[PDB]
Amino acid sequence: ATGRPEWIWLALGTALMGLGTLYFLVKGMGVSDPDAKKFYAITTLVPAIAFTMYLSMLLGYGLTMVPFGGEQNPIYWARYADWLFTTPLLLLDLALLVDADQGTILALVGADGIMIGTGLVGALTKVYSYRFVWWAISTAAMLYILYVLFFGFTSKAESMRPEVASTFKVLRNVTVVLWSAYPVVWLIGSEGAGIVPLNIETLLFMVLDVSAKVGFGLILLRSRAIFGEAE
Ligand SMILES: CCCCCCCC/C=C/CCCCCCCC(=O)OC[C@H](O)CO
Ligand SMILES: CCCCCCCC/C=C\CCCCCCCC(=O)OC[C@H](O)CO
Ligand SMILES: CCCCCCCC/C=C\CCCCCCCC(=O)OC[C@H](O)CO
Ligand SMILES: CCCCCCCC/C=C\CCCCCCCC(=O)OC[C@H](O)CO
Ligand SMILES: CCCCCCCC/C=C\CCCCCCCC(=O)OC[C@H](O)CO
Ligand SMILES: *C/C=C(C)/C=C/C=C(C)/C=C/C1=C(C)CCCC1(C)C
Repeated sequence: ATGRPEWIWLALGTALMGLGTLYFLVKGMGVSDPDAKKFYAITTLVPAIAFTMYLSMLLGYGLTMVPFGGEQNPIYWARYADWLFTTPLLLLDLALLVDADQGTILALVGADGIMIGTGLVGALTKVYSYRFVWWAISTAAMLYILYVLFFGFTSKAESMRPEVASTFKVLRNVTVVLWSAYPVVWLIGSEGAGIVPLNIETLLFMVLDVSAKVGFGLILLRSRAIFGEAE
């Protein structure tokens, strides 16, 4: 375990996702409003899944070796198992906040599945040049998601309760900045061109993951937007 220099960031990531899960679980105890219950359930599940997949990486289960470029390269495949389930949940929190129509939700979740699934194929591909073909397809799926969040969701939020509009705008901006960083880290890190070493890459994804999951949830669950309007 300690024989891998990145273990300290995996240990810190496990601890922070675990503590985040417990805080949201205790906070949501006794919430009775049905609309608020939905946001607490979605938002508490996100760090609980990431906790399990950080632990699997720390203990060494979620790592495999992929030959390319005449080397055996360590690839943490557990990240994609986490993101397959947690990235659609985070998009569902945003879509429920703006009362998105069912067709737009399906479009978003399906494009997200394509983004993560092609990321995994690129991560496990043994022909070096083809890894970047899958990266480009996955990045095109991400750009579709960001387009909808700006030119679909913003338009509808603006016609809703003012607290819904202001909380959506903030969460939208957090999401666009943080999600856009992931394809860059992958391209310069050990899965791509190999310029940044694996221990620094693991630090960068841990800062991004905690911010995009526990930071995002702290903003959302402190807002009055998740409660129905009631006397
Ligand atoms: C909100 C409060 C928390 C704030 C925390 C945010 C920091 C995020 C981490 C960033 C990158 C820093 C990576 C550390 C730099 C190591 C690079 C290096 O030193 O490599 C040298 C090499 O030996 C010769 O080139
Ligand atoms: C050190 C601590 C480690 C971290 C803990 C280990 C995580 C794995 C265990 C359990 C799943 C617990 C339940 C996860 C689902 C929570 C959903 C929820 O909060 O629902 C609220 C809603 O209001 C209800 O109707
Ligand atoms: C609303 C939807 C909520 C969805 C909640 C789902 C949470 C699932 C969490 C965790 C375990 C993931 C386990 C992944 C198992 C992969 C095992 C495997 O195939 O390993 C192959 C081989 O043995 C070695 O490489
Ligand atoms: C493996 C990747 C896929 C599984 C990962 C799990 C992610 C979340 C699940 C589903 C999105 C499907 C559409 C769900 C949108 C329904 C929300 C809605 O429109 O409202 C309906 C409600 O009945 C009004 O009262
Ligand atoms: C809209 C927000 C999301 C946008 C996300 C898409 C961004 C794509 C950016 C850049 C490609 C730059 C490629 C630079 C890679 C060259 C690396 C190389 O081979 O150089 C060797 C190294 O520099 C010797 O030390
Ligand atoms: C909880 C973790 C989050 C919000 C992770 C988000 C991950 C992405 C937006 C990843 C995107 C990628 C690409 C667009 C292309 C290359 C590979 C990926 C999967 C890193």
